[PDB]
Amino acid sequence: SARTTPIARYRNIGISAHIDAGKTTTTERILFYTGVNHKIGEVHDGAATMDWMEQEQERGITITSAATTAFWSGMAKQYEPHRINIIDTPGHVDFTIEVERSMRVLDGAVMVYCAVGGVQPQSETVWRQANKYKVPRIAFV
RNA sequence: GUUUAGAACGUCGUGAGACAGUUCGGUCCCUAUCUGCCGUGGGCGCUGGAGAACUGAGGGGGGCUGCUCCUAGUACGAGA
Ligand SMILES: Nc1nc2c(ncn2[C@@H]2O[C@H](COP(=O)(O)OP(=O)(O)OP(=O)(O)O)[C@@H](O)[C@H]2O)c(=O)[nH]1
Ligand SMILES: [Mg+2]
Ligand SMILES: [Mg+2]
Ligand SMILES: [Mg+2]
Ligand SMILES: [Mg+2]
Ligand SMILES: [Mg+2]
Ligand SMILES: [Mg+2]
Repeated sequence: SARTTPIARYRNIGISAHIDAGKTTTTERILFYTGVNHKIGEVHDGAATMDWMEQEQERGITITSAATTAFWSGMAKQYEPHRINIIDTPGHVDFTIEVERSMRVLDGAVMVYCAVGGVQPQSETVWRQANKYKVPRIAFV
């Protein structure tokens, strides 16, 4: 019953953005690259793993906050396998509670942004929710 | 179906009968002369006669559209 991964190698990251900014797409790609999934499933095809719930495969949105983990070592494997507990949160204003609950406990965040339209009405809302809890965040255009 | 002759009901009439009342049953002919049209030939013409290949003035035919997929979850839209 020893420590499998050192606690310094943990990353409690999570995704928050405006609707259709590409949160679920990034997580799907992560899982695939890290080896958790064996295929890439698109969200508008209903085949993304993070949108597990029906009315999420049908409508094409994310409603709940689903938490998974993965092991990433770097491109050229520059470090030991770090464990990332990535969390995909919905970007809609109808589910702001699903961001705040997930950003209560996240150690790090990353604010993904659409390149053609950068800062959208819900981009500012998840930014204020993140700085409420003083979360250190990155940005992925 | 309606629009003959048979019969019956309801109704009307003393009655024969009658009802845009309703019921059952009840003969639909024509070998195409002309025009028209569809085809298919004969004659003559086109200026010596003939065999072929053509040009195109003109005429006719034809012209319908669904559903998916890509563009693209792109434009628009806070979102949907
Ligand atoms: N051209 C292009 N389309 C992308 C890209 N990333 C995502 N999309 C499309 O945008 C939609 C994905 O947006 P999502 O990330 O699934 O929605 P979300 O950001 O996870 O957040 P919620 O809607 O609240 O659940 C799909 O149609 C994607 O194919 C990209 O990098 N380039
Ligand atoms: Mg858009
Ligand atoms: Mg959508
Ligand atoms: Mg999503
Ligand atoms: Mg005549
Ligand atoms: Mg013509
Ligand atoms: Mg599409």
